[PDB]
Amino acid sequence: ADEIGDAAKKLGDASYAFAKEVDWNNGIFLQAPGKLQPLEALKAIDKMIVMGAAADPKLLKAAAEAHHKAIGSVSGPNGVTSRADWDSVNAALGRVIASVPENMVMDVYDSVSKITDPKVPAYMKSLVNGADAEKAYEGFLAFKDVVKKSQ
Amino acid sequence: ADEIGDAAKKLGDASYAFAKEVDWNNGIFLQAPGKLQPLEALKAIDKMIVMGAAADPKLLKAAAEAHHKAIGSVSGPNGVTSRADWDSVNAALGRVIASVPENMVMDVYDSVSKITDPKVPAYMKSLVNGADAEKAYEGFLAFKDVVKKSQ
Ligand SMILES: CCCCCCCCCCCCCCCCCC(=O)OC[C@H](CO[C@@H]1O[C@H](CO[C@H]2O[C@H](CO)[C@H](O)[C@H](O)[C@H]2O)[C@H](O)[C@H](O)[C@H]1O)OC(=O)CCCCCCCCCCCCCCCCC
Ligand SMILES: CCCCCCCCCCCCCCCCCC(=O)OC[C@H](CO[C@@H]1O[C@H](CO[C@H]2O[C@H](CO)[C@H](O)[C@H](O)[C@H]2O)[C@H](O)[C@H](O)[C@H]1O)OC(=O)CCCCCCCCCCCCCCCCC
Ligand code: CL7
Ligand code: CL7
Ligand SMILES: CC(=O)O[C@H]1CC(C)(C)C(=C=C/C(C)=C/C=C/C=C/C=C(C)/C=C2C=C(/C=C/[C@@]34O[C@]3(C)C[C@@H](O)CC4(C)C)C(=O)O/2)[C@](C)(O)C1
Ligand SMILES: CC(=O)O[C@H]1CC(C)(C)C(=C=C/C(C)=C/C=C/C=C/C=C(C)/C=C2C=C(/C=C/[C@@]34O[C@]3(C)C[C@@H](O)CC4(C)C)C(=O)O/2)[C@](C)(O)C1
Ligand SMILES: CC(=O)O[C@H]1CC(C)(C)C(=C=C/C(C)=C/C=C/C=C/C=C(C)/C=C2C=C(/C=C/[C@@]34O[C@]3(C)C[C@@H](O)CC4(C)C)C(=O)O/2)[C@](C)(O)C1
Ligand SMILES: CC(=O)O[C@H]1CC(C)(C)C(=C=C/C(C)=C/C=C/C=C/C=C(C)/C=C2C=C(/C=C/[C@@]34O[C@]3(C)C[C@@H](O)CC4(C)C)C(=O)O/2)[C@](C)(O)C1
Ligand SMILES: CC(=O)O[C@H]1CC(C)(C)C(=C=C/C(C)=C/C=C/C=C/C=C(C)/C=C2C=C(/C=C/[C@@]34O[C@]3(C)C[C@@H](O)CC4(C)C)C(=O)O/2)[C@](C)(O)C1
Ligand SMILES: CC(=O)O[C@H]1CC(C)(C)C(=C=C/C(C)=C/C=C/C=C/C=C(C)/C=C2C=C(/C=C/[C@@]34O[C@]3(C)C[C@@H](O)CC4(C)C)C(=O)O/2)[C@](C)(O)C1
Ligand SMILES: CC(=O)O[C@H]1CC(C)(C)C(=C=C/C(C)=C/C=C/C=C/C=C(C)/C=C2C=C(/C=C/[C@@]34O[C@]3(C)C[C@@H](O)CC4(C)C)C(=O)O/2)[C@](C)(O)C1
Ligand SMILES: CC(=O)O[C@H]1CC(C)(C)C(=C=C/C(C)=C/C=C/C=C/C=C(C)/C=C2C=C(/C=C/[C@@]34O[C@]3(C)C[C@@H](O)CC4(C)C)C(=O)O/2)[C@](C)(O)C1
Ligand SMILES: [Cl-]
Ligand SMILES: [Cl-]
Ligand SMILES: [Cl-]
Ligand SMILES: [Cl-]
Ligand SMILES: [Cl-]
Ligand SMILES: [Cl-]
Ligand code: NA
Ligand code: NA
Ligand code: NA
Ligand code: NA
Repeated sequence: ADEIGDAAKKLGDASYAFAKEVDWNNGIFLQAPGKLQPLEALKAIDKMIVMGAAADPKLLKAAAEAHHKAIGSVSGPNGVTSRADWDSVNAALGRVIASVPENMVMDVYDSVSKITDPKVPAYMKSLVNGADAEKAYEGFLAFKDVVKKSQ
Repeated sequence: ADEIGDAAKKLGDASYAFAKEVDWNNGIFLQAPGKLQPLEALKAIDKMIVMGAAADPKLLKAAAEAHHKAIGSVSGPNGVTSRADWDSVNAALGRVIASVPENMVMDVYDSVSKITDPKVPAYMKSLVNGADAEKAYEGFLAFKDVVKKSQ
């Protein structure tokens, strides 16, 4: 057990209503988030590959295993995993993020932002309960503060 | 040095002409290979996640690093990496494949086949020199025999 695990449980209280509202079977998530821009996108994927190579390999393995278990508990019409497996996934991903230098995490976020159309966040929020999305985001801000303190 | 490395060099002789002919900047590769089928596709990604969790973590790390180096040597109008980095990537991926039970590799191939339209291979081959694609595939068959002997 660890502090990220405890934090993931609070994050799940704040964000699982939102995860139940996303239609994870929507084909939109295959599309580029805006205009396809292969050279910029490759720049972003390069930042994620650098980060994956820096991350703790045991924690990457645990995060993959958490996703395989989460796929097993998908139910209902939106393809949402169980509450427990949602928390499991979030904690495992928090641990990975805490295992790499903060610059490498920020380089991913900045490089993905560069290819994401400014309309995309509002479009996604429009598909769910806006108050539940805001609740989930405030959850995330609290969770990443625990992540940074392990990092 | 190892036998997969030696095998990757022979594979590169057989397949680098083909890699130079693919337009790696074509946006088609973002599309589903046929009809979008999220539940079947999730089944396939589950097989790949199970395989990623089983793979040797040091060899996964080395394979990520090889891709970051390959991104750095992309040149020309098709986005092809250097000959050296092509071989590097292939060897590193061969090592990963050799680190997991053969059933897990076959489960990925069968699960991806299920979502791939039968026209897709011929469409992709039509974009390159067909003789060079055949040369690359015969290269692959030889390479996977060395991979299986390390597995
Ligand atoms: C064939 C190959 C296949 C490979 C495919 C790879 C896929 C690549 C691309 C897909 C990802 C992008 C799509 C969704 C965007 C979701 C993020 C978002 O909606 O974000 C919404 C935010 C909204 O802006 C925020 O809005 C906030 C609003 O807060 C205010 O209001 C709040 C409301 O509750 C709170 O009260 C809060 O306290 C208060 O201050 C603040 O102003 C913040 O400063 C501001 O950042 O936009 C921002 O962050 C702007 C930056 C957007 C970055 C977008 C993505 C996130 C970055 C890394 C993701 C990792 C990699 C993704 C790839 C796959 C992973 C494996
Ligand atoms: C937002 C989330 C983002 C996530 C996205 C994830 C992406 C997922 C899907 C994309 C991948 C599919 C697209 C391309 C298909 C390419 C494979 C192919 O063209 O294959 C062409 C072959 C042609 O058939 C073969 O054709 C051969 C022809 O050989 C003959 O002719 C030859 C000619 O030289 C030789 O002479 C040879 O000796 C002689 O026997 C034989 O008949 C073989 O038995 C027969 O299998 O088709 C076959 O294999 C049929 C099976 C097709 C399987 C397709 C893919 C390969 C499977 C695993 C790939 C790994 C995962 C991909 C995902 C990403 C990876 C990280
Ligand atoms: C272990 C390796 C791994 C696997 C096997 C895997 N992922 Mg992830 N993965 C996703 C889907 C996915 C699917 C369908 C799936 C199927 O198996 C997987 N993944 C699997 C997307 C939802 C998502 C990429 C697209 C994306 O960012 O969509 C927004 C993210 C969502 C809805 C997840 C929940 C996030 C918060 C807890 C709650 C919501 C807050 C807010 C309202 C919206 C986000 C704001 C943002 C600024 C924080 C994703 C991530 C991400 C990561 C990372 C590191 C991973 N992954 C890793 C993996 C993000 O940072 C990254 C991430 O969330 O960045 C914030
Ligand atoms: C280390 C983790 C990793 C990273 C960071 C990564 N890949 Mg891969 N990755 C690809 C692109 C890619 C890009 C653009 C890219 C950007 O950075 C990356 N990847 C990055 C696609 C070309 C490809 C998935 C789509 C796909 O299969 O397209 C066909 C494959 C090609 C052209 C690669 C060359 C293959 C042969 C040596 C030569 C050609 C023979 C024949 C004419 C056609 C294929 C026949 C097939 C039955 C063998 C891919 C693979 C694959 C794997 C695996 C394990 C990986 N990856 C792994 C990664 C396939 O098995 C898998 C694979 O090749 O299966 C055969
Ligand atoms: C081999 C293998 O298994 O790989 C695995 C690799 C990983 C990394 C482990 C993995 C993973 C995670 C991944 C990739 C996550 C990707 C998330 C992508 C989210 C994409 C989104 C939000 C895309 C869009 C596109 C939109 C388009 C919006 C608009 O165009 C629209 C409508 C109309 C315009 O007028 C205006 C517009 C509003 C602009 C939008 O609003 O959003 C996974 C899945 O496990 C597969
Ligand atoms: C060895 C191997 O196999 O590796 C494989 C391993 C994987 C995992 C499969 C793999 C992969 C994928 C990877 C690495 C994905 C990386 C995800 C990074 C996500 C980063 C995020 C979300 C970062 C941020 C930063 C943010 C900052 C927000 C704020 O600053 C803002 C704006 C304004 C401030 O006022 C407040 C603030 C709130 C501070 C935020 O909001 O989010 C890959 C590439 O395949 C390689
Ligand atoms: C088709 C289908 O059905 O798919 C099904 C597939 C599944 C898997 C079964 C499934 C599921 C679950 C999924 C997708 C869950 C996704 C969870 C994503 C979690 C992401 C996390 C936590 C990312 C981060 C990034 C962080 C960054 C933190 C920092 O940068 C920040 C901010 C500020 C810096 O100063 C300090 C910092 C610390 C560096 C962090 O702290 O955390 C579902 C829903 O059922 C759909
Ligand atoms: C070859 C093939 O077939 O592969 C298949 C493989 C899969 C895995 C099966 C597959 C899949 C599924 C995938 C990747 C699912 C990914 C889902 C990502 C969902 C992202 C969402 C919801 C994003 C947001 C962003 C939001 C932002 C909200 C706010 O910022 C806004 C506006 C303003 C403020 O208020 C604050 C805020 C509240 C922060 C929101 O509210 O939501 C797919 C697509 O089928 C293809
Ligand atoms: C977060 C992050 O960084 O994730 C990283 C995760 C990884 C795994 C590390 C990673 C990787 C590798 C990946 C995903 C490889 C994916 C390869 C996909 C290949 C897709 C192909 C061939 C798609 C098509 C679609 C076609 C459509 C064809 C047709 O419709 C057409 C025209 C007309 C119809 O009449 C008939 C038709 C002919 C049917 C086609 O012919 O082919 C990467 C890139 O590093 C990103
Ligand atoms: C911990 C962590 O981060 O994990 C992350 C790690 C990664 C790597 C990023 C990641 C990923 C992606 C993964 C696992 C991808 C897996 C790729 C598997 C590829 C398998 C292939 C091509 C298999 C085959 C089998 C074939 C058989 C062909 C033949 O039998 C045929 C027909 C007929 C016979 O007569 C002759 C024959 C020739 C014998 C073939 O031709 O090809 C993921 C999911 O994100 C998790
Ligand atoms: C947008 C852009 O510019 O992107 C740029 C991105 C890069 C990275 C810089 C770049 C590049 C290079 C790339 C993509 C290289 C891709 C290489 C893929 C190699 C895949 C390999 C080896 C897969 C396998 C699968 C195997 C399976 C073997 C078996 O199952 C088989 C058969 C039969 C079983 O009985 C026994 C077995 C042993 C189990 C194997 O043995 O090997 C490029 C080109 O520049 C494009
Ligand atoms: C959000 C965002 O923007 O992400 C971006 C991220 C990236 C990485 C920048 C990105 C990218 C690039 C990607 C994934 C590139 C993937 C390329 C895959 C290429 C696959 C090819 C060539 C496949 C084949 C199959 C063939 C088959 C030929 C044969 O079987 C045939 C018919 C018959 C026999 O003769 C034998 C044979 C000879 C075997 C062939 O000949 O070729 C992209 C798309 O821009 C999106
Ligand atoms: Cl506890
Ligand atoms: Cl571009
Ligand atoms: Cl470790
Ligand atoms: Cl040697
Ligand atoms: Cl479906
Ligand atoms: Cl090891
Ligand atoms: Na460790
Ligand atoms: Na479960
Ligand atoms: Na090892
Ligand atoms: Na190089």
